[PDB]
Amino acid sequence: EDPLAYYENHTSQIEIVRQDRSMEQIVFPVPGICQFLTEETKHRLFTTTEQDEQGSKVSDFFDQSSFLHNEMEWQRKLRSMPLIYWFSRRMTLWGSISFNLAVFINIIIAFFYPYMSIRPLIVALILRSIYYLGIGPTLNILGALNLTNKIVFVVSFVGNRGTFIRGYKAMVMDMEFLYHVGYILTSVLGLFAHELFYSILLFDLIYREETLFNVIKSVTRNGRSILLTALLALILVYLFSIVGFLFLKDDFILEVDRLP
Amino acid sequence: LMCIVTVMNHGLRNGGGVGDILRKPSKDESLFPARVVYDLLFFFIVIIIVLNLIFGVIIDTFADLRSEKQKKEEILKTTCFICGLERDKFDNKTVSFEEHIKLEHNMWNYLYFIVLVRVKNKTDYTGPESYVAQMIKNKNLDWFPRMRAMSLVSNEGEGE
Amino acid sequence: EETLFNVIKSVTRNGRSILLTALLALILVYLFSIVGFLFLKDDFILEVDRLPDSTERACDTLLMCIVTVMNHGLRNGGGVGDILRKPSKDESLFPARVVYDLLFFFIVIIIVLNLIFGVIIDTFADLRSEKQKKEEILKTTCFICGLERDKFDNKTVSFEEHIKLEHNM
Amino acid sequence: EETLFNVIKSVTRNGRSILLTALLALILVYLFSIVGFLFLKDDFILEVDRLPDSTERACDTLLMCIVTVMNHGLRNGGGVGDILRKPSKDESLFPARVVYDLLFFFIVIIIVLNL
Ligand SMILES: Nc1ncnc2c1ncn2[C@@H]1O[C@H](COP(=O)(O)OP(=O)(O)OP(=O)(O)O)[C@@H](O)[C@H]1O
Ligand SMILES: Nc1ncnc2c1ncn2[C@@H]1O[C@H](COP(=O)(O)OP(=O)(O)OP(=O)(O)O)[C@@H](O)[C@H]1O
Ligand SMILES: [Zn+2]
Ligand SMILES: [Zn+2]
Repeated sequence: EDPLAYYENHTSQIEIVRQDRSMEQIVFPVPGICQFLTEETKHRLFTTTEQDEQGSKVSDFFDQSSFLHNEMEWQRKLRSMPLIYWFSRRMTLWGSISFNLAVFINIIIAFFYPYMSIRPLIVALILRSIYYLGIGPTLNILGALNLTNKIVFVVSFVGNRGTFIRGYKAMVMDMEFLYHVGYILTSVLGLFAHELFYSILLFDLIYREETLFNVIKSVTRNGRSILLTALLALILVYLFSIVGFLFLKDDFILEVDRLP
Repeated sequence: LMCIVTVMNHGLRNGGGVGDILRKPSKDESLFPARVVYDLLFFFIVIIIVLNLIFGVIIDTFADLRSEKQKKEEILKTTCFICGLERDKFDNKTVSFEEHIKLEHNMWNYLYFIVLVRVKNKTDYTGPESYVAQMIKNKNLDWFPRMRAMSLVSNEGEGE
Repeated sequence: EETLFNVIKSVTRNGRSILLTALLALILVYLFSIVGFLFLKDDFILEVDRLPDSTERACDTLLMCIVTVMNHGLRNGGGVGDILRKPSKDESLFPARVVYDLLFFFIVIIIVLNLIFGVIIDTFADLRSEKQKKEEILKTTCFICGLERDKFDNKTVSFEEHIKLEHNM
Repeated sequence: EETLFNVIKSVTRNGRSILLTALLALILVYLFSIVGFLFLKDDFILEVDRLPDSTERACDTLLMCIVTVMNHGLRNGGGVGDILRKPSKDESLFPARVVYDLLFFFIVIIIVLNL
């Protein structure tokens, strides 16, 4: 390529303040490893970082330097293996396929249970399979496909995120991994035990859409206040019940429909 | 126990409160005023002032979340990540805020320099590299610029 | 619990407004009762279950008509119109009944009772804003000299040291 | 009228959030319908006026149970509990019915529709 372009790409400049309170500009060559940083991690760090008591975000950025370095090390190692890199690159595709499959199986279950572009094409294929194979076999193939899709998604997730780099305790602690293993457990359990269990997978919608999660957060940040208010309502109901029972007991008459 | 269960279930769910389920009173009854007061008090306390406090909290949380989000995005898109300077200070100057956050104060360049210091051998350390390495070892974060930019102070050359 | 008390404070700081709004609702109910009693008195028919007839009239006197309207109109979602006898299309007073019911619903159930719940939300917002301002002042300025944290930036001594040794109240 | 358009804009700028909230309500209704159908299927009895019996069962199939729950539970102020048959005190499933009705009211009528 152009000789000046490569050297231009691998050069960076920064500004630092010395112990003498003077500012100095440092031009240095970018390390070869630094080229392997992921864009998703960059965006996550940029948005997630929060101001400290002094109002500067530098502290957290520095504290994350070691984790960032380890992540880039793992990214280079992953880039060494082509197959794993290809699997990791399609994390969004795997997740979208899994969610679409879950929606379709739930829809079919709701419509038929109990029984004896790309999206329209999948709809037509599902309809044809139902017409020929049947509702049962079609649900079976959809469940198996979802199972393999989710297992591949989990593998891609661990490879891309590299949460195992922190340690086994760290990966187990991560809530996302726990949610994903919950998903795989629910999928296998439904495929092998009962079809209705697929309904649980619909909760994945909350994870898929950010706006829905933000809406739910309104009734989650101050959940304690809501529970305490409910307890206050219960206490008032208890006092009202005492007052009624002591004085107005004959008026508490209800209608009941007795089954044969 | 059963009276409590009935009151809660059929009074919280019903719009009119517990009064609806109870038997309809008669005008020529001794307890009619008591029933009226009981029903009205229950409706005005447990259905209009208590259940409404469970929905007001949700609205308040919505407002708090919106305000927090707006403040966070404003800070993100107005100030600089590293030095914390504001966009207004850069107006009417040779260098704009866009250039400041792209080349002069690109935090990713700082991360690259930190990686270089960690990787580079101690024998090949330069002056600034050695100083930054010592500061990193000491854990001090003073070497990060804080509300100071060389471009802005460039106008101080005339004063000097 | 502090949070429960804070929640209750929403309906306590502006309690006077709530009581006055309730009085306004009572006045409107009183006027509606007068209008009904003067003109629509036969339609005020109620069902009663006598303990050991099943129908009675609850607008013979103004006091009872007011009581019935308030009790069975404020509690019911549809207003006073629900309790009254169902009118017939071939009736002279059908338009009057329609206007009466709709006006009562749109005045005393949608615009008055809603003003008793809007006050609570407004008080919640006021309390949140006041609390946020108080905590911000507490955690940003100095108790004694009242200086701000920003003035201490880019200096030898930080705000943390100022409020611990130099200006410890 | 400009003011009317401004008022309408309130339910248009964040329409996506409203639709997603409705979908969440639908999902919760679907789960509640599954729970009812699996366990409380006899209690799903509805009244019908036949044009020229007066009672019918509306939870024989999962699709119909979902339809009945959504239509007559979201519209009713008291939730799904109102439509279901009134339970008896001397019944084994009375606590289950109480918990079911209260949970539905406190989740899908007070916390979801309010969102
Ligand atoms: N200190 C900072 N303050 C504000 N925004 C910043 C700061 N550092 C980086 N950014 C922004 O974060 C993103 C990172 O910039 P970067 O140079 O990586 O962008 P890019 O266009 O993807 O890269 P490339 O240089 O390869 O074209 C850009 O939006 C940049 O404006
Ligand atoms: N003028 C002030 N402005 C702001 N905060 C203050 C001020 N004076 C005291 N404080 C804060 O009030 C608390 C009182 O400080 P104090 O020295 O008593 O803390 P301590 O750690 O419990 O004591 P000790 O010195 O025995 O460790 C601390 O949080 C201090 O930061
Ligand atoms: Zn800067
Ligand atoms: Zn001070």
